[PDB]
Amino acid sequence: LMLARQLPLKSVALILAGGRGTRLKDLTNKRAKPAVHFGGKFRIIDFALSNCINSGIRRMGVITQYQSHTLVQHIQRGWSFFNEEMNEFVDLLPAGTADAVTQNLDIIRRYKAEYVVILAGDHIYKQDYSRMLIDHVEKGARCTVACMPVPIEEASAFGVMAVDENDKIIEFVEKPANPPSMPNDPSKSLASMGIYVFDADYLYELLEEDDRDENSSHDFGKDLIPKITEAGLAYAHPFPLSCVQSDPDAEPYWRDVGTLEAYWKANLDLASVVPELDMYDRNWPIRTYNESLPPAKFVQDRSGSHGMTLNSLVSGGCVISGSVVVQSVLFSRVRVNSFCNIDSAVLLPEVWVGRSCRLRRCVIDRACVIPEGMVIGENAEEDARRFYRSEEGIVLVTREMLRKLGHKQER
Amino acid sequence: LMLARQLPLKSVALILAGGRGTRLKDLTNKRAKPAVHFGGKFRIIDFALSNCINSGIRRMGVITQYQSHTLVQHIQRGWSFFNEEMNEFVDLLPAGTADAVTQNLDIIRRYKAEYVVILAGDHIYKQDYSRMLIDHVEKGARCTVACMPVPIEEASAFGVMAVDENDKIIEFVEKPANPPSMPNDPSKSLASMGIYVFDADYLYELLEEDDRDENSSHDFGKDLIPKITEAGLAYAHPFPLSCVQSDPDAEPYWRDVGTLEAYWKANLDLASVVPELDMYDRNWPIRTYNESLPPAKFVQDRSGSHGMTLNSLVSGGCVISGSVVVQSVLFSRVRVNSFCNIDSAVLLPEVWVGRSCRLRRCVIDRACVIPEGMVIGENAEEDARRFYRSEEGIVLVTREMLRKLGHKQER
Amino acid sequence: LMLARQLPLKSVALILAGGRGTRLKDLTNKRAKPAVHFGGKFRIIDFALSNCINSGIRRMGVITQYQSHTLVQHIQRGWSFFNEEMNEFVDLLPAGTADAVTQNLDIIRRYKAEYVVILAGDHIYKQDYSRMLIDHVEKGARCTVACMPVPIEEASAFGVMAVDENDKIIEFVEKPANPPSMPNDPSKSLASMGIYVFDADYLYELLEEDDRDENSSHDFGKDLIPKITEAGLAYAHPFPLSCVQSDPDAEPYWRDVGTLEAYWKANLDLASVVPELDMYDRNWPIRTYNESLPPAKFVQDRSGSHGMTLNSLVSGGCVISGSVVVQSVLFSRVRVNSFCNIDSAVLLPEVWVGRSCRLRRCVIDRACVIPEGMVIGENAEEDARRFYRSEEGIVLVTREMLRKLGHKQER
Amino acid sequence: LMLARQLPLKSVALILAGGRGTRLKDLTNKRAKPAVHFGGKFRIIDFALSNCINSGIRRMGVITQYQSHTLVQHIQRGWSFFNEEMNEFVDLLPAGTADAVTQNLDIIRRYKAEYVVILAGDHIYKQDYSRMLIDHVEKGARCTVACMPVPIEEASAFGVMAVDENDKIIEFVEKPANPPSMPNDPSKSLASMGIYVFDADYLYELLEEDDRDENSSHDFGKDLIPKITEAGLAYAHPFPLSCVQSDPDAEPYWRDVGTLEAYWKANLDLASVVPELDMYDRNWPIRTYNESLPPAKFVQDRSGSHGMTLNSLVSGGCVISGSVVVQSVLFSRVRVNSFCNIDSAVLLPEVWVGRSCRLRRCVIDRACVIPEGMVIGENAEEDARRFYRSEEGIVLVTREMLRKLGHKQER
Ligand SMILES: O=P(O)(O)OC[C@H]1O[C@](O)(COP(=O)(O)O)[C@@H](O)[C@@H]1O
Ligand SMILES: O=P(O)(O)OC[C@H]1O[C@](O)(COP(=O)(O)O)[C@@H](O)[C@@H]1O
Repeated sequence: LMLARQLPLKSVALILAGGRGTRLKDLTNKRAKPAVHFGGKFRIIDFALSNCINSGIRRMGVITQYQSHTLVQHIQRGWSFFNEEMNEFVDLLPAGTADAVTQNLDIIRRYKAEYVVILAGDHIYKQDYSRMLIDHVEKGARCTVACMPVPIEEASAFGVMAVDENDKIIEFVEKPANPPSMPNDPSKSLASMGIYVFDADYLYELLEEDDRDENSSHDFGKDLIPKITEAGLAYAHPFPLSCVQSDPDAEPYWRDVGTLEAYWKANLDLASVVPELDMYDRNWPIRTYNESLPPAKFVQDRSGSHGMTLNSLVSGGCVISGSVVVQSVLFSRVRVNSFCNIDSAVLLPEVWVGRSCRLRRCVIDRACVIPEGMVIGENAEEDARRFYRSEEGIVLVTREMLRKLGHKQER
Repeated sequence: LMLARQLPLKSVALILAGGRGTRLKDLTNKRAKPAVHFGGKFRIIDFALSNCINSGIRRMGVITQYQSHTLVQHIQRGWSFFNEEMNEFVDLLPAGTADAVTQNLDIIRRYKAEYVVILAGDHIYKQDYSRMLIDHVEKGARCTVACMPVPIEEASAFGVMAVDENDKIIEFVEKPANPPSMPNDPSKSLASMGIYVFDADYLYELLEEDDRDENSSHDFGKDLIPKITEAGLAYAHPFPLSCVQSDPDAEPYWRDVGTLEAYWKANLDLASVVPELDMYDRNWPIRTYNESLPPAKFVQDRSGSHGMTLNSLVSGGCVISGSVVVQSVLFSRVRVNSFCNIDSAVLLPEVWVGRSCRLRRCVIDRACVIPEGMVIGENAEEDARRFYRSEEGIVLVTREMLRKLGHKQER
Repeated sequence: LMLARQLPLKSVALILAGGRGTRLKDLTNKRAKPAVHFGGKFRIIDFALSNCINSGIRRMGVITQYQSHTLVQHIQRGWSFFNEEMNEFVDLLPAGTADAVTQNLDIIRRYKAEYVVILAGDHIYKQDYSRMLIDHVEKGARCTVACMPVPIEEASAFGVMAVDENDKIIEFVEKPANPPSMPNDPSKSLASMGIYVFDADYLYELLEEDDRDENSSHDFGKDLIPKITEAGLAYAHPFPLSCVQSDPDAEPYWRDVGTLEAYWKANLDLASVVPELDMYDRNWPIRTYNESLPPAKFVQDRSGSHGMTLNSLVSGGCVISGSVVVQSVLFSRVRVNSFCNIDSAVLLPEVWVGRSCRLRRCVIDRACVIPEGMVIGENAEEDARRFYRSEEGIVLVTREMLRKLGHKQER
Repeated sequence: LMLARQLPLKSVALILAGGRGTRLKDLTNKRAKPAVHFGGKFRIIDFALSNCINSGIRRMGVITQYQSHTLVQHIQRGWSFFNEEMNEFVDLLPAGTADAVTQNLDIIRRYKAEYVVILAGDHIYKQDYSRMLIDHVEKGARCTVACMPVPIEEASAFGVMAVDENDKIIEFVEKPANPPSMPNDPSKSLASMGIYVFDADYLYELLEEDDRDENSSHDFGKDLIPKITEAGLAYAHPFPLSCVQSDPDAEPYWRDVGTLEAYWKANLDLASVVPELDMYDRNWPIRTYNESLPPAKFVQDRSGSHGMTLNSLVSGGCVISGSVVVQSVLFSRVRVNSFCNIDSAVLLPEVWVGRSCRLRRCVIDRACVIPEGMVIGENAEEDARRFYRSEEGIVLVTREMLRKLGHKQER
């Protein structure tokens, strides 16, 4: 009795916003991945922060290895309603991942937390960490990992594990070439999610042992979790027990955005008729730096004609004139002149599309300025020559790609 | 030299948000007029507050006679980003109008301001008051009134004046039946705007003289301004000298929203191709309770068909499905199911329109829930019976009106 | 499991900050009692708000029936850390005590809380309401009252009750002339504390029944609690189960400041060697509007001599020169010139004491300006003539008394 | 007319809070110099920020070039009250001196500011920059430098200049070995203050051109100001025209805190009877992150004896018992047990002094824990052996020094 409320108070979160995502070729060149925009007005890291608040954890330690400017500006601007007088703060702790928490160890000790929540903030999900902690304490563990079945065809990109009846870790392997399958199913492999919970005093004792190691890669998956697994102190936490989902019949939603295609497919999943991820949830609202923007102004074309939309999102500040829109997502302050045709696109902020454009299966970067008459996504080899094109068919367009093409982005 | 900066630092604004917007019949029944929504995401009072900030005046005294909760929430949330050890504050001073500033006289003195800016916050405009204070000091005046020519056909609703070559007040009359016309034009009458500037020590001396008067109506226009005009200490300030207009060639924008038709016509003026009021202007921005809303989600109808829009605004949180929209303004969190036809409407927040509705020249009040099949604006006598209809043709729709009609509005 | 964390989120607090504080004769005439300053920089209402935060309840509804100006200022400055996404917000709901709640019923329905916490914010205490909600739900109750034993000699000022073995309410009487004593002790009477917890749907159903009552006093103690007691649905919650106290051996701290002597005695209780109330708690802190003040500047007198202090408090901004201080509490921006002798005093903010004063058992009101040579607390009849003096011996000094006396306070 | 109001709105500040602080050898090893505490609760950088607000510049760009966490935490907590819609914010732009402002050129342009104010935020002063901008535009300069006469015995640590009758720069030299004296006085040298004002367009071209130089040190003083001086476009701005000072007869206050002695002597200047720097100025106040702390609690010693103070400061949260204090400055949450004797010290926050200590001419670092019986400042050779001792006589004590001495600071 009186445990669920108490446990978040004694813990602190360590978002590992390292922004690698090397598959996002040029999208993360000038910004860490956690600060990638997603679903209108949000960043990715808000999904990690908002799950910390709504789960009760109001002490959060961001660890931006990249030392990025936009992430700092976002945390500073949006997540700046906290006062340390009440023991609620977002701490920016600039610097393998595991070593990165060792340099800021002397600060983390000053929090004097009993437990800690390691998070990878370059993911999209909803989870109630308090429900995870309860499962950590009831088992009397030292390390609680968030496990989730995934297809074996991509299990090589995560850490795979094998558990007993009591969710105790028996075997663990980090990024195997031939992932072991679950015993009751060959087509899937129980995978880690980059969400760990540690009892603090064990971690501090453990990291120093790793800091002195001359061979450790200083990574959680490759160095520490196998060591704890050898020690027999690690336990698992099936993610569906904690996944916040309106429909209990639906599957858990955890989207690794590691590549471009999944970024596009995940942003458009919002625009569909029945989204898998519900932002309208009022019991788990997601927060962000919400700048003041005028309403989404649709207008008539130069010819006085109307504009069509079909299964699309339109943020604040946008401006659209005529210009058939389909299956697309328009971020803030976008401008779309007349006679355009946009189909299954993702337009990041402050874009300015000219007249008579035609876009199909594209991802436009921030503040690009497409010229008049540009056509994208209809001829593969042409688009591959000008811009980057993935094997799936998706196209990416950044300021530099156009800059080299001779168009002007000064505006 | 160094004067324009020093002057706003010695002055404080007094917004008279009494909001006795009687001609707004039922729209202001449950809320003070300043807290009326206008333009998508804005109240009316922000126009008075934002002009005080952008003119440098960061001490503002809101004088909410009505003692509303919504206005106090708006000020508390949206406009309470201040630090008071730096002498910048929005202050709520609850209680004719002259007497409204006399009860809080003891509180006002403590600011120790040399000048004061009287404002009526139930109007819409943009003005740089530092440009007014400069014209106040250069003239060595004690009262500076903001004068603006207006059509004589409606000059009876304002205070009329007659000035000399030096903008000194010669004759003043408050709300005449036969307004005198300007000398150089019969069709117009130089009118007051409800914007006054007083040298502080004079005002305090003057109001006490009025408070002891057993016959004064305790109102600025009917009691004090005639007294100062008799004293020959009042001077005028033509509003074009201070009107912040993006397009210099255009005429100054001052909309008295006193009646319903002007509210509708002013909100739709935004939606036009070339708005008279530019809120996109970044050299004179306007603030508000910028709440967080998911993007404007357009979708397909039940039949999988598309949706059209034409010269319209769409706030955040809205949801539209098919449903042809024209010339309309949709405030936040509005839901519009399929087969609708909306034409020159103004839909305040949280409305829920059912299927197969048809709206024309209407104003929906907050959080109404229209039932399925409703038709508005096509038959005058029917709409006059069910709802309130103005002589111009405009229609007003309130929660109570439909409650009386029998459609349950609990949601 | 997992019910403790979700109990606060589903509830909302209703601070009844409308106390007349009639027993405090002139201290609270110009300010509502909750806004009375206490123990340095804090007000009284912060103890109610800070217990709501630290118990998890982040939705708070203030009610300000009488002299609602300073309180609004404080709430809008100190407690304007609004984050409407996650439904954590301090709300201002201006208008017997129940009557005040009913008028704002339609708003309270908009919070969609399962439970509600009624509080009297004109008291001083520390409590963890989540530990009350747990005791409310485990008993399966509908009304949970916070009970505390008190001396029978003053039990007439509170509501007395008599309970069975299971903390169920058997008998209840509001403010009796002859308080019934507890059965196991004649010298005490189990009393209410003005802290109630109601399951929301029961309250809304219940208040309308009371609103239609033509004879009810519209007060919680005299009308509703006897009704629920007759229904046999009220249960008690002994406060020691929830009192936050560093030393478990000490008694619970609940100070009704209802009279002047208790206000003085409570403020000086801080200054003692071992305070009964501990503000130095990292685990359970108390917030307030903390303006940037310079540090407490002690200096030399006109004669170059030193200043002594003994068991005293000194806020920020203060300035003490020489001037022996004892057992006293100095609020912010106090100024104390030389040759003074202060013994067991309570000096509210911005006081300016002149030279060669001598104060003993006094309470100075905000922003008074004592003249040179004034002597207080040494001759009873003289002090009774000039100022207000209580039967215990304490003296109160407001600006008005001095203004009448002839020492101007314009400074 | 209307110029001084309009000028700050078009300008932006660039705080160069990247100082290595080599001269403060141990104080700033773990923190940037701007984050050094000063005068109770303040940080040095607040003097530059508060001068930007109170001079009207509400766009400020901090440049935390290295070893900065504390600074980010201070800005993020205390100084983040972003408007962001009115165009007022505190940016953080992490990275010679000119390289720091070159790398963030892309971000800075985005402001579209006509003028810019280069500042060195590792100084203490009060200045109204709008008076500087007025003096900048009236002269038609492209670079305005803040000039101040200083003693020639230390002019070698600053940039020296020589001007004509119209404050135009004739000769300039950055950190000379033999400083030239002013013509009308040999004992002084007109020196730069690290406060520059540039017309924005000229600055970007100037910086871009500087970037390509393979021999420039990328510093303002050594590279750019000589180049502009050669061009004859640089003008001076005598600091007394802009120095904010209560007493006009006093000298201008600009304290370079470059060494430890000046840090001590400047903090103790506050504690004197008549401070040179006035924090008690309502018309020109200075902000800071002000955590809510309880009042300064003085108490009795173990023997029940009293405590003396003489020309001292005591912040909030402090606790003092007996323990004669003289000429000293006690920062927040200080603890001082009995029988202590403190004379002309500077105790940074969270210090814990044991019993029977004796301190003289010392500077204690944040969060030290002095042991019982320690004596400092009475035997020079002993203190030089244990801690750092300056040539002037001042002593610096930090945690690391104590840690090596065998004491334990784990508390
Ligand atoms: O006669 P006055 O000038 O109104 O003074 C009465 C006193 O009451 C107060 O308004 C009380 O203020 P607060 O309760 O808001 O602290 C003082 O500021 C004021 O000096
Ligand atoms: O880092 P050390 O050697 O443990 O010393 C610790 C102390 O120094 C500090 O880092 C000083 O930091 P600041 O200068 O940022 O206030 C404190 O955070 C801490 O209490």
